[PDB]
Amino acid sequence: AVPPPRVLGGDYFKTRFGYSLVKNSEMTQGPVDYSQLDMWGEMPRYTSDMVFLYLVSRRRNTYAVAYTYEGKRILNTYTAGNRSTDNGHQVTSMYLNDLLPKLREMRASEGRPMGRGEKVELVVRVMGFYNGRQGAVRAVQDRANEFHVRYFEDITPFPLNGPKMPRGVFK
Amino acid sequence: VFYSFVLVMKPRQRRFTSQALREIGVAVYSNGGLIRSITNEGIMRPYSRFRDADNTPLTYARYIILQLDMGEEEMGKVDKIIREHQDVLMALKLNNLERPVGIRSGNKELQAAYFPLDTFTRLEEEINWSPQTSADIYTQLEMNWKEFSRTRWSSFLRN
Amino acid sequence: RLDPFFLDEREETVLPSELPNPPKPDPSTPLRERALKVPAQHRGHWVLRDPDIAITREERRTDPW
Amino acid sequence: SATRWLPFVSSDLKDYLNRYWAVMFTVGARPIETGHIRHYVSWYCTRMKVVLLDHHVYVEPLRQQLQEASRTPELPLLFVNK
Amino acid sequence: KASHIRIANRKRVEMFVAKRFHLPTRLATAAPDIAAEWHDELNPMHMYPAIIGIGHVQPVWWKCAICSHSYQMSVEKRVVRGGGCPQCVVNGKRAV
Amino acid sequence: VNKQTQKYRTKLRYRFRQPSVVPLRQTLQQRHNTILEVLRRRRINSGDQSPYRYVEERLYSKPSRLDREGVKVNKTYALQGLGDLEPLRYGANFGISEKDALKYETVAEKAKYMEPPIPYSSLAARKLAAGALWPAAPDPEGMISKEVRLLRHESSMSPSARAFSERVAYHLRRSLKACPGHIAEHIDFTQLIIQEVL
Amino acid sequence: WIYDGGRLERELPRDVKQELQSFVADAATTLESRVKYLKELDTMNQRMKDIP
RNA sequence: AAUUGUUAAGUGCUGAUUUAACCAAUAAAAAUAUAAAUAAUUUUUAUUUGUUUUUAAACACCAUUAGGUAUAUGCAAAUAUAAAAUUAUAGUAAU
Ligand SMILES: [Zn+2]
Repeated sequence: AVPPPRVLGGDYFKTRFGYSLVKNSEMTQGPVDYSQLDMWGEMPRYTSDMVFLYLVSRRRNTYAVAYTYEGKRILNTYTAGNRSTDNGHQVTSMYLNDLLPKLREMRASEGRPMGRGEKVELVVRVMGFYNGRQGAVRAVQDRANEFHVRYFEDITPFPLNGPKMPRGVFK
Repeated sequence: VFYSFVLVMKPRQRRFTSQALREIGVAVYSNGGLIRSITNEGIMRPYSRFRDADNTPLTYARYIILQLDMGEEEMGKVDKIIREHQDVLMALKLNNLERPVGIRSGNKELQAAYFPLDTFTRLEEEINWSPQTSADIYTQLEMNWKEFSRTRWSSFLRN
Repeated sequence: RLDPFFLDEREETVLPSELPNPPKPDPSTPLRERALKVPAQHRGHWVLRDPDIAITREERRTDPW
Repeated sequence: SATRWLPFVSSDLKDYLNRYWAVMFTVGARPIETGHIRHYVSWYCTRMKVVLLDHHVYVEPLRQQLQEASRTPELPLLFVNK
Repeated sequence: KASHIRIANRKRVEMFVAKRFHLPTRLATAAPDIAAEWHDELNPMHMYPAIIGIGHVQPVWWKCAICSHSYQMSVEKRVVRGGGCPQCVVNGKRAV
Repeated sequence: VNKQTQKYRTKLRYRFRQPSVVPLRQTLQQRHNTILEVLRRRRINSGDQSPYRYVEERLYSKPSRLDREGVKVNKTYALQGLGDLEPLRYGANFGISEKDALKYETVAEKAKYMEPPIPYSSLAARKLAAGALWPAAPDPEGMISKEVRLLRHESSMSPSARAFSERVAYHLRRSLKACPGHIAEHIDFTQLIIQEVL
Repeated sequence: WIYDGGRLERELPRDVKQELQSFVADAATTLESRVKYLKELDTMNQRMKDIP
């Protein structure tokens, strides 16, 4: 409908956003041959410092796990029995409460401070199509100063074959 | 082409893959067969990680196209040699080379109206076309392209 | 001790929903009590194969995943 | 019955008009304007052929020929009795 | 129809005869000490103890473990009938 | 055929099925429009009934059309004075007469022995000039909503209804990605929540 | 398909509704209606008994 | 358009998506249409039940949380697809 406004230079384009187009690495290489295309070219571009939050909603349970870029489980999976809409909201809120100092400890061991001004880059993936899906992601929406969500997607199972289902489901 | 194989092989050292391909060629020639072609396609990263004999998922794999003319019992012998090889993770057998796909199960009137010498005499790259292959490339070979392509860079050298 | 192949895949396939480096739990850690041992083919996601999110028999009658 | 079932497809607009009584050429990105004509035609109990131009093999021939019959480039377009 | 499994991800066999015959009668599983003496150089690359059974009647190469000696013996003669190194048996009667 | 081909054949038979198109909701819509026109044009004494159902019973019931044909029913079950607002089923020049149909005790005998109906009449000409041969299309209820005040409890319905709704909920939450792909390319599944089935 | 959005409300259950209809409604009108219905059923049974 | 594939194919049992599935075997081939049975005595794709025990890891089911049971492949038995001949029923009350 209406086009977005015009950017005339990259120097203040770096100030308008949290990134820059012109790279400062100055990559000097001579690959005259054709470059190797990625297997999944049409995908979200996942940076190495991005946390994958997985929200699994069920009937009477809602689980929240956080993984790294390489598949390392950061914090253990929170259960309502161990620690509905309000059920998923309180589980996701108390998971994001403890996820911050563990993230600071795991990033300060390598050299990333993450002290002030930098928000945690997050990719949220949901399972279930239940009521706890409503309260969980809202518990991420009030954390906009702490967790910046870039890719909000879902991880929903495609039922390829299935081993078997119980008798009450069929009959 | 009578038979074609797409050998997916483990990226081992050069001597091991050379010995594997040499044993495959020796098993082809000893059974009274002919190698039409064998082409290496380098190491690529497939969408699925195949498991070897010791159940290790391999991220990388080497693809080799092998076009052969062998008798069918001897082709079964060579296929049993290839499928039981330790380095070959997967290999499909292209048996639809002489007759194109869609004739047998397609229209019944268009079943005996094809010519097997049209497909048998050409190579596998001329039956299954690559994305870089097209008809204008085939017409360039008969058009005396050497006297025409000498002037294609007369505009880019000054800019 | 036998059968590692029966609970695992023939070839490691990676779904588009888990990209890149899909989150896989360690096989040394056991699952939950009364949970279901589903093969690695008929699983919706590798996060569903977590021992805390391992679906049990009474959860199978109510929830699909 | 005497012939195996086969989906009809054509690169020309004239073969769609001569075959069906009511033909409609829609897009998948416009579900409201498609479903309103689905309500009107099914109310009068008229057989209708809906042709989704998304994932078709002759999109560029059909988008040109629909511009000649109807001067507006707006989809869906209803075609009854040629 | 019929279901199949692949022994060491290479050898397509039928599932019923695999649980009865093909799986427990392999060389690397049933006789691991004999399969440790398998010669890797002189044997063909498509032949290895993960797929070759116990009763393979054709002679294959064996690398001896006591002495450094390669020889040709049948797999059924080595496991079922009972076989050893020809240099070890000619040194056994030489010593005692 | 084997089990697999038989299952795929009955799946294709249930998937591509030609239904019986019986124009019932357009008949009821035309009757509703006719009753609204009668209630608008003529003043009707209710008599401890709703006026809609009273005009419906006086127009479309069996003693009303039999009084139109002439039976000597109890007291005037049909409307006497109607002009172009009279339904075309009970016109004088129409080809359906219930006095001729009372001697047949079966519907098959009525389909066998009766004459074909008269296609055109003067009232049919007036309804053609008015465009009242088919009712006007209402607002499309297919894709807007189902706006209702309350939701029924699980204790009010049958236990078989609760079990059936649980099975619908299970198979809907299981295979919601197993939809036709031309609709799945536009559904944003990140926001979709299926809370219950009634 | 019924859109809810958290705004639509559920109805009362069966037993609470039956207890409310037994507690709130007046006894005299329901009692005389049940007595008249019983006498109508007895008159219908007597008329069925009268016809031989 | 279907069946089978172990020594041939595809194969996580192609039917979740999908009216469309590689390859291999199988579409016709004595006289006679008036000729008074010109033909065969065979098979099972579907359902159960048997066949073996660290000898299905799993999934599902009955005793309640753990036992067994089977289930899929390999074989096998019984029944069944399909009208007609033969004998009898005339009226039910539901959505
Ligand atoms: Zn020795």
